[PDB]
Amino acid sequence: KWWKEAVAYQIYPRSFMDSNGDGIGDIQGVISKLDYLSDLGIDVIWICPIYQSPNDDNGYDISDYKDIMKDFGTMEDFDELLDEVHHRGMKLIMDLVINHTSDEHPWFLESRSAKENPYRDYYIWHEGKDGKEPNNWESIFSGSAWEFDEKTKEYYMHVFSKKQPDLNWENEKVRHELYEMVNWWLDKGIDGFRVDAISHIKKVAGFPDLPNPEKLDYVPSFEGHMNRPGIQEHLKELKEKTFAKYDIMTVGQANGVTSDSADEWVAEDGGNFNMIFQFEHMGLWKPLDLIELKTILTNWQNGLEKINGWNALYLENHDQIRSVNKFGSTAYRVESAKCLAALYFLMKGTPFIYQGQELGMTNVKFDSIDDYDDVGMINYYRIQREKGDSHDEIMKVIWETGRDNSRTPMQWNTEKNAGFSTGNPWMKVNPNYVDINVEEQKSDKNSVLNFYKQLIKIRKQHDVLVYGTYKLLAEEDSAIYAYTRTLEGKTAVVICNMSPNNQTFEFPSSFTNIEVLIHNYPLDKNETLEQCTLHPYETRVYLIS
Ligand SMILES: OC[C@H]1O[C@H](O[C@H]2[C@H](O)[C@@H](O)[C@@H](O[C@H]3[C@H](O)[C@@H](O)[C@@H](O[C@H]4[C@H](O)[C@@H](O)[C@@H](O)O[C@@H]4CO)O[C@@H]3CO)O[C@@H]2CO)[C@H](O)[C@@H](O)[C@@H]1O
Ligand SMILES: [Ca+2]
Ligand SMILES: [Ca+2]
Ligand SMILES: [Ca+2]
Repeated sequence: KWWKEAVAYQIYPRSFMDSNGDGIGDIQGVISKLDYLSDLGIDVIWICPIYQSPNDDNGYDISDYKDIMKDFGTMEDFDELLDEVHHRGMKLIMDLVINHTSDEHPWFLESRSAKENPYRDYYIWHEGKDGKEPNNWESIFSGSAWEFDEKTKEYYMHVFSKKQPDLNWENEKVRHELYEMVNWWLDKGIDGFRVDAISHIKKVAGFPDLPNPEKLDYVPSFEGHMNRPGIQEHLKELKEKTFAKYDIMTVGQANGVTSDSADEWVAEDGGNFNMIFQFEHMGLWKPLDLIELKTILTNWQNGLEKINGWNALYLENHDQIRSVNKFGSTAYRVESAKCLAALYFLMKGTPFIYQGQELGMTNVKFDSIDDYDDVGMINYYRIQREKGDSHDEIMKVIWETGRDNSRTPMQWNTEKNAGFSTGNPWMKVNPNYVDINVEEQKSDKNSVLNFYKQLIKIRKQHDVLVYGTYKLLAEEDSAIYAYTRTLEGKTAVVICNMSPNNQTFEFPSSFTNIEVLIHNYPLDKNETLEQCTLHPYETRVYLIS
């Protein structure tokens, strides 16, 4: 329940704050900015992986689950971070990455050392077929999902990068070691987990070839490992052996789950997580099809209400482009950032703010593939360029869809590197930091940052915005996304002009009192309540008694 009322903030530590001048964010950097997060009103901090890692996938390739990444500091630094977070009235959830390890993890170093050894079946090994890979599956990061090991003459599976071999969840030995490791972290007093790639742990037994109608070199392989039948047996055991023993919050990153199939994931009785990140609204690749977005988010609002589930509300993370670009407008950056904020944040669920979302940070356009880092897009570039795609064609995909857009340094001020670092940042700062930065937004009462501050405040002050039932209004309006939250004798009306144009809208009205809780445009003195004349990306929230 505390997690129902929480507002969460997601830190990408490599890009949050560099405290010692090597261009890489670190834990002491996070500590130095906890005032910022406390003042914002954040309740829960989710920090991306901070464990020992070769950083082939920036922390998601872990070589020691119980040791801190050298780039980020030491276990003392972590203990200090957790102690400071907890003394400032906040909680911290860690990133739990147990679909795969680094290929430099001691388990894998042993697993690959000999065809027979005690760790061989900790991972997924198979001999080739027809002198090629065991099957035609493609890695999510492009290329084959199998990597050949010359020494033992077999392939190992990697859904993600070649340096992220998948763990074998069919091996009871593996599961036992993972549960011990999870509880070791929970025994330290962390407040839960965001659970990485968790819908990928069940592979179709025997790893059969997938249909290949377009005769590709490798076949996108989601039907072989994403949310496959049999996964719930493993997730139920994970919950029983770890999470259920502690008063924590869990949010599973669960691609491949739909609003109709969310029951076993988040239902109040028997769900294996408190909430999940679902992906149905994040793949609508021009004028946004607003009504399609209404349909998806409404499906999840209504769907989880019926099974007493809880939604995780978000538009940004370290795997997506920036939401102004994805859902708003760079022609109305500040206005659409605030409009999007009210839109997603005030639905029923637990809202997550990704670092820089509260500033209206936007996508970046670097010309050189060497300026980027994302293993997925570097791989994509190589494979597609050999296939004849031009540099411009590939950079368009990277610019418009690549997750590096969300990994540029946090923009603190207008000093060198936006104040993120005294050194040369591991990823270049967006040049628009001269216009978009924390320092400037603190002093502007109409900044995106202070709009998020107000959103957090009104959600905390009005129970209807936490527990109120959601209802979509004006479904057929292709520009206005409007909805209500209803609880006892209070109704909140959220009105978002999700368009770059002025629009008219009849107030969807039965009240003894009306109060405007938040608005991103000055109120027009002559304007009547009944006939809204909304500016581009104007949002208003009314509270009705
Ligand atoms: O630790 C390895 C990585 O794991 C985590 O991210 C993973 C997800 O768990 C995977 O499910 C997957 O998600 C991708 C997906 O591959 C890609 O197709 C795209 O998904 C679209 C989807 O196709 C579309 O139908 C709609 O639902 O929108 C989706 C989102 O746009 O994007 C997904 C998210 O990137 O791969 C990712 C890694 O890319 C972890 O968080 C990663 O940081 C980590 O590398
Ligand atoms: Ca550093
Ligand atoms: Ca089994
Ligand atoms: Ca007006």
